[PDB]
Amino acid sequence: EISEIVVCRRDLISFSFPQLFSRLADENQNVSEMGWIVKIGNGTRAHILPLKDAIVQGFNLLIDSQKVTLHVPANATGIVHYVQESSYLYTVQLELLFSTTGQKIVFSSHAICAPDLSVACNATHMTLTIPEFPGKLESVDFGQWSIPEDQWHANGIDKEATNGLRLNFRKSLLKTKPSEKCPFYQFYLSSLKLTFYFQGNMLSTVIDPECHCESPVSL
Amino acid sequence: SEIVVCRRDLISFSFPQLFSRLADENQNVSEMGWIVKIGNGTRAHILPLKDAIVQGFNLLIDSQKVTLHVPANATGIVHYVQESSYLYTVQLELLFSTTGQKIVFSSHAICAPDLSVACNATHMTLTIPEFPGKLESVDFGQWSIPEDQWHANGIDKEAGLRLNFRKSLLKTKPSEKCPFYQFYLSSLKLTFYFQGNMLSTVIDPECHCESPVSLEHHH
Ligand SMILES: *[C@@H]1O[C@H](CO)[C@@H](O[C@@H]2O[C@H](CO)[C@@H](O[C@@H]3O[C@H](CO[C@H]4O[C@H](CO[C@H]5O[C@H](CO)[C@@H](O)[C@H](O)[C@@H]5O)[C@@H](O)[C@H](O[C@H]5O[C@H](CO)[C@@H](O)[C@H](O)[C@@H]5O)[C@@H]4O)[C@@H](O)[C@H](O)[C@@H]3O)[C@H](O)[C@H]2NC(C)=O)[C@H](O)[C@H]1NC(C)=O
Ligand SMILES: *[C@@H]1O[C@H](CO)[C@@H](O[C@@H]2O[C@H](CO)[C@@H](O)[C@H](O)[C@H]2NC(C)=O)[C@H](O)[C@H]1NC(C)=O
Ligand SMILES: *[C@@H]1O[C@H](CO)[C@@H](O)[C@H](O)[C@H]1NC(C)=O
Ligand SMILES: *[C@@H]1O[C@H](CO)[C@@H](O)[C@H](O)[C@H]1NC(C)=O
Ligand SMILES: *[C@@H]1O[C@H](CO)[C@@H](O)[C@H](O)[C@H]1NC(C)=O
Ligand SMILES: *[C@@H]1O[C@H](CO)[C@@H](O)[C@H](O)[C@H]1NC(C)=O
Ligand SMILES: *[C@@H]1O[C@H](CO)[C@@H](O)[C@H](O)[C@H]1NC(C)=O
Repeated sequence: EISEIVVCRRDLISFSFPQLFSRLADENQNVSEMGWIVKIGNGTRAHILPLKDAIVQGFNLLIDSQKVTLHVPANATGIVHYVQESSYLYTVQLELLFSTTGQKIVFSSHAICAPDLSVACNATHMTLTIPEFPGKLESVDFGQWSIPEDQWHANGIDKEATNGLRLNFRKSLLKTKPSEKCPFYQFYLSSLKLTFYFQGNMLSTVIDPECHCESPVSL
Repeated sequence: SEIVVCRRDLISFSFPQLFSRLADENQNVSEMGWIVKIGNGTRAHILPLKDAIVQGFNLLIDSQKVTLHVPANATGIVHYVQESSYLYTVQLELLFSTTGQKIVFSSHAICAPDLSVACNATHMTLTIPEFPGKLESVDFGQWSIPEDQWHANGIDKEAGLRLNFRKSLLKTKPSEKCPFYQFYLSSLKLTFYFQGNMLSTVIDPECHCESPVSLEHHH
């Protein structure tokens, strides 16, 4: 269903599009008679940049025969930010345009990044808080298969809407790892995929939530 | 770069694939995913290719070229009739789309195949209906004669719009249509400052056929 690869990173979101019908080369930028434009956001909230200015801001465009990759700084204007109860998620609606005389090629993708979700843990459960945003959670995938809502409870997943969206996981589902940051171990999940009904489509985010200590150690 | 061919009942747009290879052998292409738009802004009439084909549009493609035939009765064409002279414009956007990628071919044609053409002893005279185009250049072949040189080169403007050409600028030929000879021009390009842009029409204006004198024969 999805062909581009979206990766949320610390300071950066990477979009990689395959060249299904385009024949663009790395040379075809910063050259006469052709131009790249980066748009982030929707409608009047959409922020438009010529590639030159975007490069100055820390964007990077990479092209080879197989794919077109755009690295987007997480503070790019047009990103929509959702903070609630110290939990943080943001969305990136990208349109990347190559234009020549009488022709345009447009790569489109809408990313959900949620590295700073608030994660609380007690004796029996891990609890994620997901800020309210246009996405409605419809599936949770630990790796093997995509668990729909009507099967969450049986598989140890419990949703609570008393405030915002709290997603609970039985401690039995959690992995353990040693840690020197939250001494001397912490529970966590690896490559948890959350899928949302987001503005009429299915869109996922991948996260590695870990329980947090009140005061962690760091030098 | 695109080729626009205006006929009475049909306008042909042929686009090169300079930076794409859409419809190459490793791809399967269908009428699905194609959209035809004719007109500007909210006057643009949008058809899926399936419906446009019903109406008499025709799309033919290979990896090197994309050709769209647009019926002259297409919804969205702007029609200009004045003083028995007829000119019309076709603002085309042709889109091929996948879920995350699209290519858009754009061209704005000015067609005047049925422009009214009158000729007398000394001049050919074209009548151009009033429309958003301001005539700025006339190109017979080699170079684009701007307004400030028209009079010197035998071109005189008269006011919707009458454009006079001294007969010295005209070619002559016999034809099965005009067995003696006729004055004419081939691939005359008129260039207009059109809504902040440059737009041209190419036309083949012809005088009525010349009349030969009777020859007496055997008696
Ligand atoms: C076939 O059709 C022709 C047009 O459809 C028609 O030509 C017109 O005929 C009338 C009546 O005979 C003439 O009327 C006379 O006009 C002059 C005006 O002087 C000049 O006008 C034009 C262009 O003027 C341009 O001037 C500035 C720069 O100076 C430009 O920016 C701008 O383009 C203006 O339009 C010019 O062509 C004239 O040319 C002269 O020289 C030739 C040489 O043989 C002559 O043939 C021509 O008749 C004229 O003498 C001239 O420089 C005015 O002073 C008079 O009092 C009179 O009113 C039009 O000028 C003439 N127009 C053109 C473009 O030729 C033909 O008459 C018609 N033929 C028949 C048989 O019906
Ligand atoms: C650990 O936290 C979870 C959720 O954050 C608590 O689970 C809920 O507890 C309330 C009562 O406090 C019940 O009404 C809900 O049905 C529980 N939901 C789930 C999914 O278990 C749990 O009680 C907390 N445990 C402790 C010891 O505080
Ligand atoms: C996005 O912008 C378009 C205008 O380009 C508007 O019609 C649409 O309602 C916007 N979507 C949202 C969710 O605001
Ligand atoms: C935005 O992020 C870039 C790196 O992605 C960084 O260099 C820059 O200082 C940041 N600007 C602000 C205002 O945070
Ligand atoms: C086109 O579709 C056919 C099925 O009708 C499939 O067998 C073939 O592999 C496709 N061609 C290419 C080049 O992918
Ligand atoms: C063409 O449409 C755009 C909106 O797509 C509008 O802003 C503009 O005014 C229109 N131009 C003309 C000449 O009507
Ligand atoms: C429009 O013109 C095309 C030919 O260019 C023809 O096939 C079609 O029937 C015409 N439509 C109408 C409504 O006359």
